[PDB]
Amino acid sequence: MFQQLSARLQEAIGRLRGRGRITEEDLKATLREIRRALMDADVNLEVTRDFVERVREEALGKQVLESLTPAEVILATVYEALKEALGGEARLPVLKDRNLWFLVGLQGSGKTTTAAKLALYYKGKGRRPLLVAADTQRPAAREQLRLLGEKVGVPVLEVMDGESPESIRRRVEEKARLEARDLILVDTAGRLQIDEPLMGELARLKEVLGPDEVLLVLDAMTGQEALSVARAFDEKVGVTGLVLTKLDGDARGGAALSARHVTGKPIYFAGVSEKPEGLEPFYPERLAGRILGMGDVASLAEKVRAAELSLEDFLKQMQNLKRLGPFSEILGLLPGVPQGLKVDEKAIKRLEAIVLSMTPEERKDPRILNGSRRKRIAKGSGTSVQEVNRFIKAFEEMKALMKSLEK
Repeated sequence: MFQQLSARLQEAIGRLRGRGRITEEDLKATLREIRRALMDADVNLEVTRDFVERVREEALGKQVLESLTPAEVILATVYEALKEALGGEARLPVLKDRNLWFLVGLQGSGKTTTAAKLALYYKGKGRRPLLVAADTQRPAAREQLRLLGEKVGVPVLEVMDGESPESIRRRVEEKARLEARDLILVDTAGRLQIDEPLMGELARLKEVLGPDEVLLVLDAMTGQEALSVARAFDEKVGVTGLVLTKLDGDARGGAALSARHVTGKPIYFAGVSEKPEGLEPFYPERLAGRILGMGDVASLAEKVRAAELSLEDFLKQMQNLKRLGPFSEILGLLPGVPQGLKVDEKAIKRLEAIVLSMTPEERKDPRILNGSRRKRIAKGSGTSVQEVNRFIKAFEEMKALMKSLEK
């Protein structure tokens, strides 16, 4: 699981194996080693920060510097550390006599699939699920859920072209009553970007339908970008939990390890394969062990492994720079004011958002951008037509510089 981070925590735990009692200066290195592993895995900072500190702390209190098997103490420690960062105990939305959940996320995060696989899971534990295809614009989207429901053996209510939230409220809560369905899984609409109109319609649908839980589905392969999307949706709809998919395709895990601290919401289910049974209830203890090598199962990749710019890129390089701390020394040459921290966390999020509301094609070539677009983008994101146009120019220029310095 998370091969990079996994391999590295192990090299570190391992080097202490068979050495006998170690010295403090040895433990001080093992801690650095771990800190590196997390920082290179994109694990958030106060998370990495706290991870290490919780280790050094729990370790000493376990008589590390005086134990005969120091290695097995770091292992027991790094384990509980991971457990914590991942939520501690396995949680699962609490059930009732009547349940109505919302399934929100971007298009291509496995939302529609999850709906079905989630319906299938609970059916297997008694509940009488009802799936609702709530995208009033895309008939093709609804049809996909329809067939997924036929396969898992669950009923499906398809809304209608242009149906109003109140009409749906009725139709839905009427069919679940008559047919005795205690778990309603509503697959909202999903697109490749965050756009105001829909995020507004979704907000309203919630207001009207009154969901008991709102599960946000995030593709783990998208790294940090997943944590920005979490922010977009809680900020505008209200998420009650997470579902991390394509979790077997993430090599870092920085997103999953930081999701709890950064978003505050828990992880309920996580996909660990593309098999239907692949969507299993998330357990921190399991993921913890696996990361450290216990009870893990090799993944398709883990097996194959044992045998010009882009706006997306630009944003990321800034993200990676901020993370490498301040460059006091490089700034020691230029008499420019110390602490070029005009780049405060909050100033990057404005950009992280600008990109999120941009069309996928517009990110490939911001040039195509016209005025009517920036207007749009600026609205969806929560910024000014200026910040947007500015941000873009900053890119265009860096693109040309980046390009020139090649020839």
